[PDB]
Amino acid sequence: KIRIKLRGFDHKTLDASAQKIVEAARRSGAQVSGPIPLPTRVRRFTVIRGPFKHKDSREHFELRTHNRLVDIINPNRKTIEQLMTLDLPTGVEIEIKT
Amino acid sequence: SLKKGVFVDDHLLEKVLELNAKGEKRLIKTWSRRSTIVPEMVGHTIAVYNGKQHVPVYITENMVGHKLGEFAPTRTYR
Amino acid sequence: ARRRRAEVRQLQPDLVYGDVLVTAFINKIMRDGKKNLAARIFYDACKIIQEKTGQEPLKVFKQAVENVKPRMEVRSRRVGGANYQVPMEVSPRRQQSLALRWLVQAANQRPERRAAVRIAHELMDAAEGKGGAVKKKEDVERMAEANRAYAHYRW
Amino acid sequence: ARKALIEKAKRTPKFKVRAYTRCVRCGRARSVYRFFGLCRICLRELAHKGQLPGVRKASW
Amino acid sequence: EQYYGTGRRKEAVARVFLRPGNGKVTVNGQDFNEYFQGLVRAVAALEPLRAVDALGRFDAYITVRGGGKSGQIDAIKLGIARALVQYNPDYRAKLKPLGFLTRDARVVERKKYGKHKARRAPQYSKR
Amino acid sequence: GKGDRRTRRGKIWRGTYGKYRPRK
Amino acid sequence: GNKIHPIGFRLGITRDWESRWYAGKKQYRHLLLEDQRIRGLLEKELYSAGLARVDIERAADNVAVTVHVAKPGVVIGRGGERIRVLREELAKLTGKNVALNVQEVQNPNLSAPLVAQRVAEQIERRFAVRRAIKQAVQRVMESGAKGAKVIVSGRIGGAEQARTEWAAQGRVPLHTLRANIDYGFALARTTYGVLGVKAYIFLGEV
RNA sequence: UCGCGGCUUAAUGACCGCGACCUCGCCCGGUAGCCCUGCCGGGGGCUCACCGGAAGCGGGGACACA
RNA sequence: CAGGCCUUGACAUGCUAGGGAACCCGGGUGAAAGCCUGGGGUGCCCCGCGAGGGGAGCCCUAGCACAGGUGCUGCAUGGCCGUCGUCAGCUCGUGCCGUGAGGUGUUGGGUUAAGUCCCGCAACGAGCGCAACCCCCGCCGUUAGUUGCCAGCGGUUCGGCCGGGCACUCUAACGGGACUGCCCGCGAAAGCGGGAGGAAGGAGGGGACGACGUCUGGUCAGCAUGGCCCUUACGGCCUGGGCGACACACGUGCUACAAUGCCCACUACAAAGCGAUGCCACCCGGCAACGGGGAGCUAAUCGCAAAAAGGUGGGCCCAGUUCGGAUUGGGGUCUGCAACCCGACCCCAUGAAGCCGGAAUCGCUAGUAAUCGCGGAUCAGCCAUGCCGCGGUGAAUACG
Ligand SMILES: [Mg+2]
Ligand SMILES: [Mg+2]
Ligand SMILES: [Mg+2]
Ligand SMILES: [Mg+2]
Ligand SMILES: [Mg+2]
Ligand SMILES: [Mg+2]
Ligand SMILES: [Mg+2]
Ligand SMILES: [Mg+2]
Ligand SMILES: [Mg+2]
Ligand SMILES: [Mg+2]
Ligand SMILES: [Mg+2]
Ligand SMILES: [Mg+2]
Ligand SMILES: [Mg+2]
Ligand SMILES: [Mg+2]
Ligand SMILES: [Mg+2]
Ligand SMILES: [Mg+2]
Ligand SMILES: [Mg+2]
Ligand SMILES: [Mg+2]
Ligand SMILES: [Mg+2]
Ligand SMILES: [Mg+2]
Ligand SMILES: [Mg+2]
Ligand SMILES: [Mg+2]
Ligand SMILES: [Mg+2]
Ligand SMILES: [Mg+2]
Ligand SMILES: [Mg+2]
Ligand SMILES: [Mg+2]
Ligand SMILES: [Mg+2]
Ligand SMILES: [Mg+2]
Ligand SMILES: [Mg+2]
Ligand SMILES: [Mg+2]
Ligand SMILES: [Mg+2]
Ligand SMILES: [Zn+2]
Repeated sequence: KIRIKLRGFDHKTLDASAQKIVEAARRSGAQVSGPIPLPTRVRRFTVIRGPFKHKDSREHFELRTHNRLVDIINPNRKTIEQLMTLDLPTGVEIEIKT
Repeated sequence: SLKKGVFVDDHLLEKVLELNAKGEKRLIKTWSRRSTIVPEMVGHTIAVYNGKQHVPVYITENMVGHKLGEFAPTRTYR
Repeated sequence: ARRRRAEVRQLQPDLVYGDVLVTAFINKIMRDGKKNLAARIFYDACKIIQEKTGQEPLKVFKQAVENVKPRMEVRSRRVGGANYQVPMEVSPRRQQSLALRWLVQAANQRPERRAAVRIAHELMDAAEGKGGAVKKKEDVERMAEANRAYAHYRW
Repeated sequence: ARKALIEKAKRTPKFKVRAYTRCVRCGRARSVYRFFGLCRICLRELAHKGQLPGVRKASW
Repeated sequence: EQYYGTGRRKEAVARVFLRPGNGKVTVNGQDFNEYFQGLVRAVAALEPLRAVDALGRFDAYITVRGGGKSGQIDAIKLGIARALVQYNPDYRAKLKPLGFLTRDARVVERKKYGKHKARRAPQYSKR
Repeated sequence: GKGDRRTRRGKIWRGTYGKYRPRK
Repeated sequence: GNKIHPIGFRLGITRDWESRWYAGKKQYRHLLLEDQRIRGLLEKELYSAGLARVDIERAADNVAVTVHVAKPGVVIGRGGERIRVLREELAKLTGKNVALNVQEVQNPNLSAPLVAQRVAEQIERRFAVRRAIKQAVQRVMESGAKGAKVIVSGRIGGAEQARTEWAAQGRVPLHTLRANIDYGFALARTTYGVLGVKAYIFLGEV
C-alpha cells in the first residue's frame, strides 16, 4: 500500500534504522514487509589530484546514496502511533508517501 | 540564424532613426558592433569600434543584411 | 615475457568442422573485433571451394596450410660488426602462426576484389603450390638455407 | 583580482548569463561543481578531511 | 518439472529452463535462430547438449538478458550445462574436459585514468 | 565516414538527428 | 606527491564522517555552505579551547554541532555563558536549532588534531623545533599510544632552506586500513613563514 | 576550573592534601509553558528548563523535558 | 589590451561627525559603467494626546586607520601533487668490528611479485616499505521483495499490461568460499612442477594503496603565507576587442584513404548513468534541426534512449568513386540582451587533400589490443574528436 522511503549515505546506520522500523511496526500491530533494498545511486566525480599540472593520474570519489524502502500494508493508527511519532534516524532522510 | 528579432540596439537604432530626420549629420560613434546594418536605414557612416579606435565604415546597400562588426576588423595581417 | 614460460591462449574448437587450425585462421582473418563477419567470410570461402573443386571444405585448406608451412626461417642476431641474419628451424607452434598469417596477407593482397573469393583463389593456389603465400614461404626458405653460412649461432 | 570576482559572482543586477558560479571556500572559477559548489581542489581537501558526508575514495 | 539453471557471462545473464521436450529450444518469446539469426557462432550455445550427447531428449525455454549476442550465447553455453547438471550425478563429470561450468569472469576491465581503454596508454613524446 | 554530416554513421558520430538520421 | 590523507584513506571504514547529514542535489551545496561557515566560525574562534573536530549532524532541523575539545573551560564558560552566546552566534548564520554539544576527549594527547596544534603553538611561541617534536612524541607515548610521528614541514627554525623534520616512537602503519591512525594538521603562522605541523597517532588497531 | 606544598615534570603537567569555588537536587522561594469546547481571562498538575537566599554537602570539574 | 569612468572602493570592520537613518519610483547624459536629478520618508531607545530630544540596527556624505592586488619571488614556505616507481628498498635500538668515516644486521647459496621466507651465519630484534586488513568483479548461501518471471486454473485494453503470484535473473546488505587446503615428485626448510575436487588457483582478476628521500621538480594563477612593490593605481566597475589571430614548426587525438568497405530500409542485443525551474514520452507542424500542446517522473516506477557494431535483404562494383567530407555559398532552428570576429546543430549546393604514408616512433600480454556506440562532468549554448567512466564484438603473439 503506502511506502516509506529511506535515503542516506551510511548503510551501517541505515540498516539499523530500517530493521528497527520493521521491528517497531511489527511490535505495533500487524505485519509489514521487510527491507527491500532498491539499488544505490552512485554519484561519481573525478578530480585532477594535484592543484596545477597533473591531468593524467588523478583521483575520483563516489557518493553512494543508499535507498531502502518499507511497504506499510495496513496503516492503523496503532502503526502511525509507533511510526510517525517514533521517528529516530540519525542522518537518514525518511519520507512517508503514497 | 536569428529569425525572431531585428537584433538592433536601443541606442544605435535611436541614433540612426534620429539622424534620418529629413537628412542630418554623419558622425555616429558606436561601440556595440553586434547590431546589424539597419535595413532600409543605410547611408550614414558609422564609427564602429574594433577596440583600438573607431573605424568609420560608410555603409552601402551591398552591406545591409550584415552586422556592424564585420566592418571593424579586429586584427592586423589580413 | 621474460620470467615464465608464457603459455599460449587455448582457443576454441570450431563449430561446423570441430577443428583448431580453422579457428586460428578465423582469428587471422578477423579484422578489428569482427569474428561474426570473419568466420562468415571463411564459410563463404568453403562454399566457393565446394562450388569450384569437388573436394572437402576443410581438406584443401589444411593441405594449403601444410604446403605453406615453413621449416627453416631466418632471424636476425647482432653478432658484432654486421648483424647477421641467422637461419633457424621453427617450432610447429610458430609454423602454424606464420603459415596462417602469410595466407591472410597474400589473400588480402591477392588481386581479386571480394572477400571470400580472395581466400578461395588463395587456398586453391596455396594447396596447389603456385600462390602468393607459398611464394612467400619459398622466399623465406631461400633466404634461409642459402643464408646457411651463419647457422652456427643456434642461440 | 579575486576579491573583486568572488563578490562579482554574488551580485547580478545585469543579464542572467553572467551568473558563472564561483567556488565557495577558495575563489576558483574553473571546475566548480554543480553539486557541492566547491571547486575540484576544495572538493579534494574536504573529501579527504571528511567534511563531506557520503563522499569516499572510489574504486569500482 | 523444470530442469532449471542459471547462467551469466560478461554482464549478460541467462535463465535457462530445460524442458522435457522433443527437439527445439526458444529464447525470450522469440525463436532460437530468429534471436541469434545468422550468427556463425550462434549454435555454439547448444554445445553442452551435443557433448553430454543428451540432445535428443530436451527442450529449453530460455529467458536470456543483457550484454550482447555472443555474450548471451556463452551465457547459454554455461546455462544448458549448469541446468542439466542439477538433476544429475553423471551429467556432471563431463564438462571438466569441456570447461562448461566456469563463469569465465574475464569481464570488460575497468578503465584507468591517464589511459584510454584500461591498458592503452597514450602516445609518447620522449622529446 | 563519420566526419560527414549527411549519413547514418556520420550523424550517429556527431550524435544529433536529421533527415539522414531521423527520429523513428 | 605521495602519502594520501590518512583520514580520507580510512574514511569509509574505521572512522566516521566528521559531518554526517543528508539531502540531494537541492540542498547539499546549501547545507555545505553553512557547514563550512560554522566551522570557519568555530575553528577560528574556539582554538583557545583547542577544538579537535566539529562533528556536525542534522536529522531534521536539529543541528548537532558536537565538538571535541581538550579543555572546555573557555568553550562553555563558568557555569555556562560562552556556550550560550556561541549558540546565539550559531543561530545568526543558520536559523535552525543549533544544539552545540561540547564533548571532551578521553586523553588530550591521543588526539592528533590537538597534538599538532600544541606543536604549532610551540613553533609560534618560538620554541626549539626538533626539541618540540621529540618532546611531543614522548608526551604521546607517556599518555600511552601505539605509535606517533610528528612531521613538521619547512622554514623550520627560522632558516632559509626549508627542510622537514620529524620524529617517531612506535609504529605508524599508514598503508594498513584497519590501523586507526588519527591525523592532525595545523599551520604555524610565525614570522619566518608557514610551518605545517602534521601528527599521526597510531591508536588501537582493528 | 584556580593558590600552596610535593608526586609528576623542562616551563605544567594528567595527580594528590586543604583552600576560591561551582552547578544538580537532597534546603527554601518566585517567575514562566500547556492539556484545552475552535477566541482569551478566573481553579487543580507541579517544572524549575530561568533566577535569589543556602546547614552540612553526595559528588564531578566549569550545561539543558516536563 | 583599448576607451569611458570610481575613489577608504566590490568588499572586512572600527573611530570623529552636521546629515539621511530600514526604502521604493523614475527622468536626463551615456556604449555601459558612471555622473547629474526629482517624488514617497522609518516600528523602536524613548519622555510620547506635547513641541520633540537623547539615541539603538541599517544606509548615504566628508575624512580616518586601511581595504585590494590573477604584482614579483614555488631556490623564503605551508598545503597538495607528478616523478624515480608499486620500484624492493630505506633505516633504527642494542651488541660486535673498525682510530675513524662506516660496516655488520640487509652478506651467502635457495626462493618468490617482493628485504617473501627458511638454512647457515656477530648478530638478535624492531620501524616505515612489501604482503595482508579495504572495495569492486568472480561462485554459493541467509534476509528482503511496488525490478523480476507463464509454474498454475484463467482473464485478456488481448499487453510483464495486469487478475493469481517472486520460482528465479536481479537488487544491496550480511555471510560463506581458496588456504598449499589435499595428494604425489623435487626440496635442508621455505617453496616449486603436476594432479584432483571446486565456480575460481597458487598475489583468482582489477582498483585504492605508493617507503627514507632526490629532481633547489610543479603550483604565490586553487587556497594559506614571509618578504618586497603598487596604493586617485599594478586596485575597482563597465563597453568593445583579445585569449580563436598565422609565414610556418611541433605534441596529442579525430576522421579518412574503402569492398571485411560505403549508402538506404527493417528487426534485435548492454551496463554505467543523469533530470522540479529539468528529462521531455505521445501528438500536430516543419524534409530536418526544431517549434506549438502536453502525459509521466520528487525517478529500479516516467524520461534522455536511438544503442551502435552485429543480422536481414536492396544498392554501389575497384572507380579519387554512392570512398573521402575538408572547404566555400545559400536557406535556416535553438541557446543567449547579444553567434561579426567566435557557438552548436539542420538542410541544399560545394566535393578538395588524401589511393596506407620518409627517416623514425608509440601503444598493447586477455576480454587486453583493435573496432563500435552510450553516459556523465563543467554547462544557457558550446570545443567534445578531449577527459572521466560504461558496456558490444573481440584477436595474433610472448621462441627468448
Ligand atoms: Mg661491422
Ligand atoms: Mg603458437
Ligand atoms: Mg558560462
Ligand atoms: Mg571497451
Ligand atoms: Mg559519403
Ligand atoms: Mg524501436
Ligand atoms: Mg616583521
Ligand atoms: Mg563620505
Ligand atoms: Mg629570490
Ligand atoms: Mg612545493
Ligand atoms: Mg644502520
Ligand atoms: Mg672502540
Ligand atoms: Mg620485510
Ligand atoms: Mg583474485
Ligand atoms: Mg624551479
Ligand atoms: Mg605572496
Ligand atoms: Mg606567476
Ligand atoms: Mg586566496
Ligand atoms: Mg582592474
Ligand atoms: Mg587558450
Ligand atoms: Mg591524429
Ligand atoms: Mg559507412
Ligand atoms: Mg546526467
Ligand atoms: Mg510543444
Ligand atoms: Mg535512476
Ligand atoms: Mg537500471
Ligand atoms: Mg556547409
Ligand atoms: Mg598508416
Ligand atoms: Mg629506418
Ligand atoms: Mg558521454
Ligand atoms: Mg576544452
Ligand atoms: Zn575551491
